[PDB]
Amino acid sequence: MEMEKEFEQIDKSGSWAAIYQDIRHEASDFPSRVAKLPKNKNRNRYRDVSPFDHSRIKLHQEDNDYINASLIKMEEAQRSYILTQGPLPNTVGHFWEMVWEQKSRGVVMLNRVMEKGSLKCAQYWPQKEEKEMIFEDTNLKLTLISEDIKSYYTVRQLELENLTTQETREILHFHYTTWPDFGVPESPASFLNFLFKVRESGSLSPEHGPVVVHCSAGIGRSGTFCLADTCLLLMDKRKDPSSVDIKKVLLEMRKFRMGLIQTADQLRFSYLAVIEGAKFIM
Ligand SMILES: OCc1ccccc1N1CCOCC1
Repeated sequence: MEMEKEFEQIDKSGSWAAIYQDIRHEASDFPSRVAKLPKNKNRNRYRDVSPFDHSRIKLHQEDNDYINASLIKMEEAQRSYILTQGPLPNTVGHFWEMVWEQKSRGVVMLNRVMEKGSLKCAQYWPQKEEKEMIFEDTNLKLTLISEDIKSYYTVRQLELENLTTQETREILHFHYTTWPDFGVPESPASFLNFLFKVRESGSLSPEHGPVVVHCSAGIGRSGTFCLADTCLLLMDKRKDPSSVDIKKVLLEMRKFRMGLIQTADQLRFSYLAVIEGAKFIM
């Protein structure tokens, strides 16, 4: 079926939970043996969210190459994304090592450091120009260059330096600051505006390594971001945009990381975002 009218048909029939459970039943199951090794317990935020072995990002290190991060490679859309958990106190250096090694231009953050009164990820970037951060375990230096605070999101320019080679690179930090503590946003308008700002920066384009996207677990809000982006790109590329099947695209992405889209409300919000976004594109 088309999307907008499939949408109204699920709303009128109140069957979002049944649609979402079908997705969960059909989703791929692949091994994640490296994630579950005992030496990696303090590298995982949640015991039930792990990268598959076949798609995990490897750190360029001979001691321990593990990080909770996955490469989502979308062949028809010609887009790639790295989805990862919010960094932990003992993985902030690994996180920036990955950004460096994978040649990423942008980092997309969809959570606040504290939500619901608890810590959802480490404070992994510097908050003042004159107070830079040094990650001694991976030999990197990170400096805040500039910050632009808007009503729904903040954009930061950061300098990452590889202290072994003295090479430097500019990294863009795109921080969506207004996702509610509970539920999903009422309107997708600010989320779409944010997606378009990431696109306009070049961070999603083939001349750079894949964008790094995270929330707390790296599957819920993060899944919504890449699902909406890929669906809108396919609607631009194809002769028949009504052929784009958002449930099929989501199942394709779940071949590369488990659990993408965590609730039926996130599934409905993804439909809403793609539907509204397709009208603005034209
Ligand atoms: O002072 C912050 C800092 C500087 C350099 C390297 C690591 C850190 N931490 C680690 C713990 O999590 C917060 C960042």
